[PDB]
This record gives sequence, structure tokens and C-alpha cells, in this order.
Amino acid sequence: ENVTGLFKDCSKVITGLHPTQAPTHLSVDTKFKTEGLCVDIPGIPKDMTYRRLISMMGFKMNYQVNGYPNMFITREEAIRHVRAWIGFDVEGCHATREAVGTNLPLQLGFSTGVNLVAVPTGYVDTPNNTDFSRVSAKPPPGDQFKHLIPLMYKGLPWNVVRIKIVQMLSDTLKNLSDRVVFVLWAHGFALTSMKYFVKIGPERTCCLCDRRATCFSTASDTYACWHHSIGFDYVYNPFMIDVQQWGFTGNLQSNHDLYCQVHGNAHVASCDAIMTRCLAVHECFVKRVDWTIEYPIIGDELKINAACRKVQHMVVKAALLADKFPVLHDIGNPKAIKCVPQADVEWKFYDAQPCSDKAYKIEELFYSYATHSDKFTDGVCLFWNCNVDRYPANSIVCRFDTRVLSNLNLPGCDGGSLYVNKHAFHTPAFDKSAFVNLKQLPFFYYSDSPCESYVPLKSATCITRCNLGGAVCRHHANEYRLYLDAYNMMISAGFSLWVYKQFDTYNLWNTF
Amino acid sequence: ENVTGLFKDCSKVITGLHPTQAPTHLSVDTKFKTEGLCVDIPGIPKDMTYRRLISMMGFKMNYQVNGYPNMFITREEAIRHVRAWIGFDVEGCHATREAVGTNLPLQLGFSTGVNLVAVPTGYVDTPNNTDFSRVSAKPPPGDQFKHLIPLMYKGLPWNVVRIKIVQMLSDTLKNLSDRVVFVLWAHGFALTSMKYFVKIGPERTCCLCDRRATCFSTASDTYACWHHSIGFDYVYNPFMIDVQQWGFTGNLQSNHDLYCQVHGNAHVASCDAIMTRCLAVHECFVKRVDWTIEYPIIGDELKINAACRKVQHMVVKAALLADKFPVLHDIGNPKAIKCVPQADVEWKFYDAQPCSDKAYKIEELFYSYATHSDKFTDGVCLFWNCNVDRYPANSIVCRFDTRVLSNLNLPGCDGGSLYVNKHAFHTPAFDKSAFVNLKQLPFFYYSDSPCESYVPLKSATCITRCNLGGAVCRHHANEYRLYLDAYNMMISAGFSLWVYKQFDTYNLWNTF
Amino acid sequence: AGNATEVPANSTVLSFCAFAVDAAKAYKDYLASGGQPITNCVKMLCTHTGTGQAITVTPEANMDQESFGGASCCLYCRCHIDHPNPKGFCDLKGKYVQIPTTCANDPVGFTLKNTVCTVCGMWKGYGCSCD
Amino acid sequence: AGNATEVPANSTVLSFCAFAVDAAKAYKDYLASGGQPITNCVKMLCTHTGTGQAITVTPEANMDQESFGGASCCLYCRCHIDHPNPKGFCDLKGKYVQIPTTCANDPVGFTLKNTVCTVCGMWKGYGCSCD
RNA sequence: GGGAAUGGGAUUUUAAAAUCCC
RNA sequence: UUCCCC
RNA sequence: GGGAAUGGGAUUUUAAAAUCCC
RNA sequence: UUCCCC
Ligand SMILES: [Mg+2]
Ligand SMILES: [Mg+2]
Ligand SMILES: [Zn+2]
Ligand SMILES: [Zn+2]
Ligand SMILES: [Zn+2]
Ligand SMILES: [Zn+2]
Ligand SMILES: [Zn+2]
Ligand SMILES: [Zn+2]
Ligand SMILES: [Zn+2]
Ligand SMILES: [Zn+2]
Ligand SMILES: [Zn+2]
Ligand SMILES: [Zn+2]
Repeated sequence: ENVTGLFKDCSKVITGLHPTQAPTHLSVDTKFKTEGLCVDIPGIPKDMTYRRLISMMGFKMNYQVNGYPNMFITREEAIRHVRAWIGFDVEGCHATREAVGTNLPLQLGFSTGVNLVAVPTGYVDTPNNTDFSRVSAKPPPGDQFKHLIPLMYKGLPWNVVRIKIVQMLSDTLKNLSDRVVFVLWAHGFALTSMKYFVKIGPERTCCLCDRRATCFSTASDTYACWHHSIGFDYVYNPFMIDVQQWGFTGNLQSNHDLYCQVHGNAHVASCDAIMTRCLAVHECFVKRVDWTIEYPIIGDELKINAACRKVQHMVVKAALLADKFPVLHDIGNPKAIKCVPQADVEWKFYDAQPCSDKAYKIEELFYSYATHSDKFTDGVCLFWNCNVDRYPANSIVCRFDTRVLSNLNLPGCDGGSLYVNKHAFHTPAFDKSAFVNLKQLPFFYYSDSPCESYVPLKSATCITRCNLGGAVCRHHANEYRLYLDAYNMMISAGFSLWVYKQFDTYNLWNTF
Repeated sequence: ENVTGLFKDCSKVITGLHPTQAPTHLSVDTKFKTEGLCVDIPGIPKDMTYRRLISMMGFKMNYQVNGYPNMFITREEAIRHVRAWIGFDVEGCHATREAVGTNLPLQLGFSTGVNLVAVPTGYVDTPNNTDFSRVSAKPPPGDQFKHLIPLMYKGLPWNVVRIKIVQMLSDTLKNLSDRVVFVLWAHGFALTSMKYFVKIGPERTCCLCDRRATCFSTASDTYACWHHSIGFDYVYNPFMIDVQQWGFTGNLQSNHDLYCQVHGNAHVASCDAIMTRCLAVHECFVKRVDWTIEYPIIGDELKINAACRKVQHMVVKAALLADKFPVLHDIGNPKAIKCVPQADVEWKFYDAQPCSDKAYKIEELFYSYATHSDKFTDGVCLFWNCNVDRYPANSIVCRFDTRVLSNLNLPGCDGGSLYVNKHAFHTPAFDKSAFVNLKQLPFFYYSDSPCESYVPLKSATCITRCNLGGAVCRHHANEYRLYLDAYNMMISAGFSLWVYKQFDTYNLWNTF
Repeated sequence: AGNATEVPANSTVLSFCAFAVDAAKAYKDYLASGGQPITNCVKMLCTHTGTGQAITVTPEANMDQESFGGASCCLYCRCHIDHPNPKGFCDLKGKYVQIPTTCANDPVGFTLKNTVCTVCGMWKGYGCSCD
Repeated sequence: AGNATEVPANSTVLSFCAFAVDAAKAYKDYLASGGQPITNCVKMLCTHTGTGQAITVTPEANMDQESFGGASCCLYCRCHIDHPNPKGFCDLKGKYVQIPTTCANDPVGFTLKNTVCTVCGMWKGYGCSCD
């Protein structure tokens, strides 16, 4: 049929509108139509006191305009901008008394964890202009929606609500991305609610810097980014993805529960937003690591990457001098390069599948503790950023703590986390039971290089042959501070270091 | 005369029973009733093929018998057996098409996390006996119950369900208590389900030991405790408490969400059980620690207490000897017991909440970093088992990690945990953001006692006079091992030690 | 939906004995502690000229006895639980049971405590005479 | 429930200009990129012997003009958004608008682009004789 | 084409209705 | 509202 | 309260209907 | 007839 529910008249008046007042041809009264046109009848005066509610349901954002960005994006662009993902859900209420036939936004929830309750407000048609005003409404007729019953008396005016939305989005995303991606399940009512707080147009620039404009103010027609959006009320040019359009059957919870167990509490807007983002992250990221997609630097990724390599070199160089194992096993190394080339030890490499390394010396190993307990009975093992069920008692382990959230460590699926440094690594949930056979590694600095020279260093953790005397030179006094900062940065990023229980510093004091 | 819904005849047959087959005077048909009595009509035969479902809803367990313990205990008594608390929730299905008017257990859930699905089974009065048999049933109408539709095709026989229940209860509770306390929200259908797997009687003893009998076996007419209940099929003499009787209004989710944000996902039996036990824990323990109630020493509590005492003494002595603070603030300790009496430092003592003593011995201190950061700039602050939002940069802190669950640490409310060591202490959720001004305390030993005195010690962390030589004497060599065992036990129990960032052991080495 | 069977005054003793391992011992202990007997039994209006046998297919009450429906004088039929018989069947259901008029206030307890002489079909100690 | 008032062919542009900051610019950019104009306007029937003024109380079109209802030729009344007028009132609504026959394909765009002469009462460049 | 069914309880008001819990 | 049978 | 959808092909007869197969 | 959303 040649009708749509967009801009539907929900008023209870049995008659239509006058030809000089009806917005469309389907809105004019039947008494005026004649042979497909409308004829002015002096006997029917136009109405000057009517109020007609207009439905904002049924938007179609499929415009193709030359200088305008498109709101809906492809899945590859969403994978690129995963740092900007904010789940979004809306729970609504039904217009009841003076108008029936539309739903109004009641509780808007985001994956950040907030719920904003708004006064039921609609767009009514008056003889002068469309008026944005409060309308009578009732909660949906269902037991599942009974928790929405109090919220009808707890809403805020939309002027407050949209300013709070802009504040929350800017405070969440200003150190992560230059845009917002809304992760939706069903976009119809989400778009109907976005009509209340989202405006679009050509791409712009912030009024105080060179960043992309993300917010618009109607008090003064100015555009700003996340950093300069204080007092701004509208979201300008957002992006969105609909997850249900990825071939899903059933509802949101039935699909989320197949892959995750730490989120629940359906029909709450924030909880469903978290569920939507979790399902999207699972569908786009928990398969394998993709090195064809690269992410921009937003912080201390370079320092973390340097500090990890520095610690990995120093710990292994100290361990191979402490007890002098004749052979070691390196497990989980993507490429066949030993951490310390100068070591006089037999390196044997094992991995499930290397990162396309030409050196095929790496043996196949799909490790499991109950299966490979007798594989590495002798010699020190290395597990650097390798995630297994349990480590043996003779290992040196670096493990990332998924419970440490930061700009690099986004929330993940089923208790895991999405670590985005240069690529996106999905890490399963941290378990301390995997470290029952090990102990936490202490901090220490070690070097054998010759040295030549504001308080001088006074610490028992500087294991150097220079420190055997009563003083230490300035070269090691600076390099120890550099390694201390590197170790602090590495442990603050979320990395935990574990060593075998027999490890101690005294043997290192015997290396001189 | 009034009637009760217990043992209601749910069968769809319109007539009553024969006077020789009716169990009560209400069951006999109106043909035979006369003048308040019954008549034997010679011609009427008795039915020999009827199948009358009997309703098990409406049990009243308010008996008072001398040798028989009562199932429903008071909350003052349940607080003393919090280590036996197991939340319990049942979902149900409606009898249909051969009997209407009763509900049968479908999904049984517990706070341990398990869900057990049973085939719909009922009690059917037959002309020979009462037959415990599978009956027709349907899931309840309503959207919220639609997830119960798949459960009708995957139930287990009840003889297996109660074996699994006994196994799970014994595995959970054999190292915690000598009984079970079921934490319920509505005890009606809970009792109706307990009819299927619970037996009562006088107090008994285990068949293989002198422990309280908690399980019964029909295959051998024997009683057992949690340790010896292999193959037993009934729970014998359990206890229970109804939380909704404590004055709550509304549903379980509404009251639970007022205090906790961790649990959700209502209408799944295990999740509802977890919510019920969480609400009970909040109502009993989040208020304040009750020193009047003591708990039995289940295991390793005295060793952990001695280890904590020794570690605290050593670290405070080492810090005061190394850095020589003018004032030490023993924050959160109402007692003026000095852990090192001979230290050349003055001591101040505070309490988080006002105690019963009105003397001027201690001062009030509700510490928060936003209000008390600059009040203790000089000296050192001893935060031993005191929980604050953020610690200052001059502190020695011992903090319990609520994510390390054990027999002494039970799950609590809103992410916290209930630690039971001679008393019940509810501790808020652990966050690593409270230690941004501190660093992890290294493991070390210090000796200040005279060195008057089998493998020689080769560790460089033993800060003692005899370590500056060929070998450590066997007195300190075994005392260091004892302190290492104490440290490992303490940090395995869940205690984390933090110190101000400028702590160094080398200042101790200049003491000799 | 459904037709009620029991009165509220039996709610406790029927809930107790339906949970016990030994329902006869439980009922005896409930009575010993001042509890009240199970009521709402099915008593017959009869001529009281019968042979006076303990269990019959017709109400055969003697002048010193009262006749009841059998299923109402069985604790296991009253609590809807398993019978302790090896076959699991009831000896009282489908029959009429004659209880002495002195013990007619608690017929359920009487049928538990007493037994029937085989050679005459009388309650032992109540109308039985074989020794 | 309710009465549907719009055709599917208008679903795109009306969804566009409703979200746009500048609806007048958005409509012109939509037209300039190959989009079709707004349909389903109300068209009046008359003798075409009127005065020819741009906006009138009654249909008053000339020989080369067609009258439309004023509410259907205002873009903001179609998109149900804020009028940029000084008090938010509409000048077309409650009046009849005269569109030239050659421009009758896009009556919304004609009212957006063109203006009226305040001293003669008809469209500038499209019939006004004072210039 | 034929047929069946739509759970349990508490409270209040005037058998019925409403509210609440499961 | 749901199910069974044809 | 809002909304969407009801597969593919062949043959015959007068775009539609019917039949058949998947 | 069926599904999604509220
Ligand atoms: Mg939702
Ligand atoms: Mg439940
Ligand atoms: Zn800016
Ligand atoms: Zn999830
Ligand atoms: Zn040096
Ligand atoms: Zn035992
Ligand atoms: Zn909780
Ligand atoms: Zn010594
Ligand atoms: Zn019986
Ligand atoms: Zn005899
Ligand atoms: Zn207008
Ligand atoms: Zn002019």
C-alpha cells in the first residue's frame, strides 16, 4: 500500500484537516476532495484550536547526497573505529489519552553504564507551527516492562537530557576517538529517539581547534569536538551500525547468551546497550588476530612497546645467568628470534601457528596443562604474552590482566578484554589459578657494561659489578632510573610478571 | 467449614470418590453423603482405573515436636551459620489436559551456579496407592517465561536430580559447615519442590563418623554427613529462612538492585538464588561487623593470623628503622597496642566509626582522599586492613583482595566479599586504582636481635649481620624460612601489601 | 481449578508426616507432644448389627464399634506417601474398617498401633478371643 | 492506530531534512544530487481567473498559475520542524500559495528559493510588474 | 474438519472487583 | 493465547 | 503501541487462473 | 501465517 507510518497523524479527531492547513494530500478531509484535487468550500471554516500528535516512527536514513556523510557505515569501518563504539538502547512508552498510535522515548541507556529518563515529549501539529511539548503516555502493557512503571514520574526535560548525553559522550570518548559509533540492535526506535538529540549536515571543524566537529550548539550556531563541547546540546554527524542485520535469529538476549555469561538483566536500556556492544565485539573480534588492520596511536603505546621488550630482554638475560640451564623452551613467540642472542643456551621454539615465519624451526604445540605436563620437564620455559590454562613450575611468564581497563584495554566479551595497541587482541579473562606453580617476579636492574662517570643511587636492587664497591657511577645511576620507569610503565599498563619459586638475586651477585 | 489447598484434587473428573476410596470426607461423592455421614449403596461399583493428581502446594512446617528440629530458623541463628547459606529458587510448569490446578518443579537453581531440569512429575492417587509419575504439563504463559519452553524437552528423572543435588551440596559444604541453610524468597513453591528431595526426622549421626547426619539413603536406610554422602539421594534435616519475611515489598529484583549492581538476569533459577543470598548477606552483614558473634576455626585461620602478625611487625619495624618517621598514624585501630613498643616514634590512633568508649583515647576519622589528603603530610600512615577510596603517598598498607575466594572468604554484596576469620567482616570490592601512590612491597627479612646461636642459606634478601659473611647461621637460616612460609601463606590467603614508593632496603643495610 | 480435599486443622500433621523418613513414628511423636489426631475421616451410617470384623467389604460394625472408609484410616493414604509394605499396596483402601467406639476419635492412630488376628479377622485385644 | 499521511516516495528526503541543521540547504543539495522533489502536495481546483497574488485567503491563481494549499508547500510543515521565522509562525499555512505552471513539479523548492514583493503582493521575477 | 486448556496464594473494598507476591 | 488430532 | 514478510521453476488455458515439481 | 521492537 502507498502509505507509511512516518509523520502519521495520531490524533483522535474523526475528521481531516482543511486544504489550507493539511500538510499532505492524505491529510485533507474527505469533504474537500473532488476528482483527485481539492476544492475550496466557504461553508467549512478552518480549525484554529486543534492539536494533532505526529508520529516520528519510520525514518529511512538512506540518502545519497554529495557533500554529506552517511550515518550508517559498513562493518569494516566499524572494526576500524571500535574505539568509538557506544552501545545504545531505548525503552519507550505509549501515547494513550489524547492520541494513540506512536511511542515516545522514556529511558535511554548507553554501554558506558548510564540510564537517562526523559519526560514523554512529542511533536504536536498546531494551526501555526509544530510544537514540541509534553504528551500523555502510559507504560507498555507487559510484565517485562513493569520496572518502567515508576520511571513515568521520574523523567527530565529533554533540554537537560540531551545536554547530559553530550556531556557523557564527550567525557567518555575524548581520549579514545574523534567520533561516535552507535551499536544498535533494532534501529527503528533508536532512530526515533535520535531525532530528539542528533543533527546532521556537511562535515565541519571544531570552533576552537582543528579536530572533527562532533557536537553542535543551538544557542549559538557553533560546532565543537569532544574536548570543547561544554554547554553543547546536540550530537553532530554520528555513525551507527545495526547488529541484527548481520543474520541473527531470535531476540538480543538469546544471541548474547550463546557467547557471554557476565551480562544479563534484559529490558533495561543500559544493560541491553552493553549486551549489544558485547555481541558486536564477539562477532567482529573473537576469531583471530588480524594484522591487516592497523590502529592509530592515542597515547603511550610506544613507551609500553619499548618497555615490554626491555623487560623481556633483562629478565631472560638475568635468569640464564642465575642458574645456567643448558636448554630452554620458548613458547608462543610469533617469530623465531631469541630475546637474548648472546646467551650460550639452546633455544627450542614451539607455537600453535607462527605469524607466517619463513623459519620453520618452530614446532607445533597446541598447549594444555593436562596434556603437555611432561613436554618440558627440564630447562626454563618462556611464556611471554601466551594465554594457557596453567603454567608449569619452571616458567617465566608475562600475562596481561584483562581486569585493568584503560584507553588501550577496552571491555570485551565473556569477561575478556580488547587490547588495542597497534592491532586488536582479544584476551580471555584473567585467572589467578593459572599461577599456582609460580611467584611474582621482583624488580631488579642488571648490566655488565663498562661505565665511566641529583643524589647518587642508593638501592639494593641494582645488581652491577659497579655496585660491589661503595659507590655507583652516573651512567648506571641514569640507566637504573630508565629501567625503573620502564618496569613501572609495563606493570601499570596491566602486565603481570611471574617467575619460578627458586629464583633469587644472590646468584646474579655471583655472576661477577 | 473452611478448606485448604493442600492435597487438592486437581483431576478433571466431575464426580467424587467411593466411600471406601475417598481419603477424606470431602472427597466422597454426593451420592453417598447423608446427614453428615456416608452410606454404602449396594449397587454402585468402585472405580478401579482413576488417576487423580494431588496438589503438593500449601505445606505448613510449623510443627512443635520434642525430638524433631525445626526447618525454619530465625535470622539471628542464620547469621551464626552464614557459612552454610545456599540460595535456592525454583521455576515451575502448570499441569494441563488431564489435571488443572497445581504447579510442578521444572528448573532448580542454587547460588553455587548449577541449574537442574526435571521432567514434570507429580503424585497421582490411584485405587491401589499413590504413584509418583510423569504427568502432562505446560510452561506458563507470558513472554518472560518463554525461555522455559526448551526446558520441557531436556528434563532428567527425579531419582537422578536428587542424587546430583546431594552431590553438589556435599561438594560445596563439606569444608564449610555441618548443615545447610536454604536462603529463599518465597517459601511456598520452595517447600513444594523440597517435598521431592528432602526428608526430616530426629537428629542423627553419620554412619562412618561422629558428624551430624545431613544426607539419607533409601537404598540402605542409612545416614551420612557431607564427607560420606556418596550415592545418597535425600537431604536430611535441612534449615531454611525466608528473606521476604524480613519486611521487603515488591519483587526480588527490585529489592536486590537497590544495593547491588553485579548480579541480574531474573527468572533463571540460579541467578535468582544468587540474588536472594546476596540480599540476605546485605541485610545481615553490610551494616557493621558484630564482634559479639564468633565462628568456628574451620581451617588455617590461626596460622594466617600469626603470619599476619609477624609480617606486620617486621614491615613496620623495618620502615621505622630505615626512614625514621617522627609520627606514625595507626589509622583504623581503636586499640593502642604498639606492634613495636621500642620504636622512637609517637603514635596516634583513630576509628572509622565511633565506638562504645567515650574517652579521649582515640579520635574520629572517616578517611577519604577528597577530605583528608593533607591532614597527614608528615610521618607515615599505617593502613592495616582499613579500606579507603585512595591512600596517601606515605603509607604502609595491607589490603584484602576480595577477588581471592576461599573457604574463609565467601561471596558478598555488590562485588565485595564476606571474610570469616573468627568474625564476619564484609569488605568492599577490590580496586587497583586506590594504590596509584604506592608500590608493591618486596619480600624481605630483617634481623635486629643478637646473633647468638641445615642447608646454608643463599638468598640476598636476608638483611642480617651473618649474611655479610660466608654463610648465614642456622638460627637465622631457619627463621628466614619460617618468615618466608608466613609471607607465602599470607599473600596466598588474599592479602596484598603496599608501601610508599620511596621505600628501599639499602637504608636497613647501613644499620649494622 | 480442582476440588479441595482437606481441612485447615490437618495442615500441620499432614505436612509433618509427609516429610518424615518414618511417618508412623512421626505421627506417634506428634500425638505424644499434645498434637491433635487426624480428623475429617469418612464415617458410615450403619445399623451396628454387623459381625464386627476388623476389615470387610461392607460396613459390618458391632454395637461396640464404628465403621469407617479404609482410605481415610490409613496414614500413608492420608499423607499420599509410600506404603511400607513390600508390594507397596494398601490393605485398607477399598474396604471398610471397624474401629472400637472408645478409640474412634483417632482411627488413623488405631490402625497404625493395632493388628488383625488371622484366624478370626478381629483386632487383637479388641473383640478377638483365641487364647 | 492513527491515519497515515505520507507516501513512501517521500520517506528519504523527509527523513533527511528532519535531521539536518539547515533543512533549506539540505533540500537543495538533495535536489542537486539527483533526488526527486517532494510529492503528495494538495492542489486546488479553480477557474484560473484570480488576482494572481503569491499568498491569498482564497484560491486566486492567474491563467499561468496553479493554487496549492500553503501547508503543503512549506518545507518545515512537511518535515514538522522549527520555522526560522521571527516568532516561529508560518506565512504559507492558513493561506493559498500560487505556483507558476512550469514550476508546479517542485512547489516546495519554489517557495524555498523565491520571495514575494511586499508592495505588490506577488512573486518577484515571476509576474510582478513593478520592476 | 474435530477438540482441549489458560496456575497458586494473600489483602482490601463493595459474589464481584482491585492491589500485591509467586 | 497455546496445544493435540485429521 | 510500532513494524516487516510470506521461496524457486515448468506447463497449459483464457495479465490472470489452474496443474505439477522443488 | 510468522517474526522483531516497545
Ligand atoms: Mg531493550
Ligand atoms: Mg525464580
Ligand atoms: Zn576542539
Ligand atoms: Zn556479554
Ligand atoms: Zn657502572
Ligand atoms: Zn561422616
Ligand atoms: Zn547482588
Ligand atoms: Zn645469624
Ligand atoms: Zn493406605
Ligand atoms: Zn483371633
Ligand atoms: Zn510552514
Ligand atoms: Zn512589486
